[PDB]
Amino acid sequence: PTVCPVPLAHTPTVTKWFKGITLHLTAMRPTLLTTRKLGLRADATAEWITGS
Amino acid sequence: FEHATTVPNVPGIPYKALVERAGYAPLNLEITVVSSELTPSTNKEYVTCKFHTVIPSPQVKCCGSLECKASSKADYTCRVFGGVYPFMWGGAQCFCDSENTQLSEAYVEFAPDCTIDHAVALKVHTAALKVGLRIVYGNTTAHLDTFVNGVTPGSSRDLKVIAGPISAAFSPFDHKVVIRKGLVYNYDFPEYGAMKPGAFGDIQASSLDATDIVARTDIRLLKPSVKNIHVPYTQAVSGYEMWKNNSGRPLQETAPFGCKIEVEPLRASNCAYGHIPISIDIPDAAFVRSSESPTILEVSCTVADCIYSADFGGSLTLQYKADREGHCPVHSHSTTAVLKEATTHVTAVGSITLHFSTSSPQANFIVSLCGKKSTCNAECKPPADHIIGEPHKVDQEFQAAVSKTSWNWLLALFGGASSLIVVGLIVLVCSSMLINTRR
Repeated sequence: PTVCPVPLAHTPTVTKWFKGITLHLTAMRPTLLTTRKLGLRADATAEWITGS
Repeated sequence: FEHATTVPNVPGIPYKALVERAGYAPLNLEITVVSSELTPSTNKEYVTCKFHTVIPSPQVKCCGSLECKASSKADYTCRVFGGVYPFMWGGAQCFCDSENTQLSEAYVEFAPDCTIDHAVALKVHTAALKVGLRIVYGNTTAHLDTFVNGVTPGSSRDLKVIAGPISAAFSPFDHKVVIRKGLVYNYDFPEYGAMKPGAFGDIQASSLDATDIVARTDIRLLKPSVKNIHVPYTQAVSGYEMWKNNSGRPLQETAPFGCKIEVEPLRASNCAYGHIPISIDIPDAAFVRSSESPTILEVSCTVADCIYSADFGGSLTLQYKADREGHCPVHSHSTTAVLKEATTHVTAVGSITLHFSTSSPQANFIVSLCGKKSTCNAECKPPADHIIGEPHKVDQEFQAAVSKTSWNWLLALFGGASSLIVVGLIVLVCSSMLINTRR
């Protein structure tokens, strides 16, 4: 076991509609975006995103 | 002394209450959950990883026969092949052109690097919650860890706290979990000894250095078709590799109630769920009699602009008159409005501005200063910001979620209908009994 440098992505811009958000994402190579809800149901998502 | 209050299980959200003893000055106390841990009971079934197939140096009998033996090695296979004539670089290796049986063996071990890349299969049982609490009563703050069951006296220096039972039973773990390199999965794995080729748990041991390994990897030993010495075999894929390709998403991304999942030991931390009953026994050196606390003579509440928001979106000022100085507390006596401060300095005459958080369109709560109650009346507009980075500090109640204007309209319409029906019924009865009276 050791430590390796890993990249940090471009921080997205959030737009904040009513009872929701949209994330504007920039990605040259595939990076992973996951979400979940903090109540009884998580409604979890996961997707590798390339592009803007 | 004793104070029985229910606290929502939400980390970082303070809970304020006022203990009003029948002979002492009111005392502020604030109960906040700093951290919670939900650790279950676990029992290891086995370890699994990628297996290593070992083909030994084959045995050759030149003008005789061989027989398959029995072994304890995992997935041990053996086959005898006659009519053999094997070659090496030097040439032929036997002196009979036929009847030259060969013995083929195969079994499996743990790969050299399984000491890092491996999974542990565990069964989980009743999960028990422990919380860390910060309790500030008057001038003293206290930190303690307690078990939320209802019996265990939570650690309390110069205090006593009993938490539990939790209002709901929740666990993010199914009956069977697997852990691989710090990631936790809810996976239904085969029992120890119930191995299937090509699936997770196809090689099983208690430990990685364990000498007894059970496996079932579907090894087939084939008759050699070439002249050089060779042990041909075919096998199923590694179930551990297949699972690593089909593991899914971990439990750190799917756990409800915002639980954070950690290993060593397996636990869920900082979950927000249910309500925690707490009983606290306050020491009697923390109470001061009313003969020592200031006694204000009047107080009025004026509400500034307010919004029903997750933050302290409201404000109010108290105008008072006390007979002397002191350090009285403050408190809001509604479940839908919470103050930001808890104590204040009061003087002969003055004002104090206080900030609050509400979920109600209307701010009609009751505020105390030195224990004296005043009524605040205003209406709060909907917030402009749609999204914030804070949790809501109060809960939403159907009664204090409808505006007074809407209540007035609804009551006017329903009462108008009821009054129309009552007028109709009274007219029916009256103009019918007129028949009785007239004749």
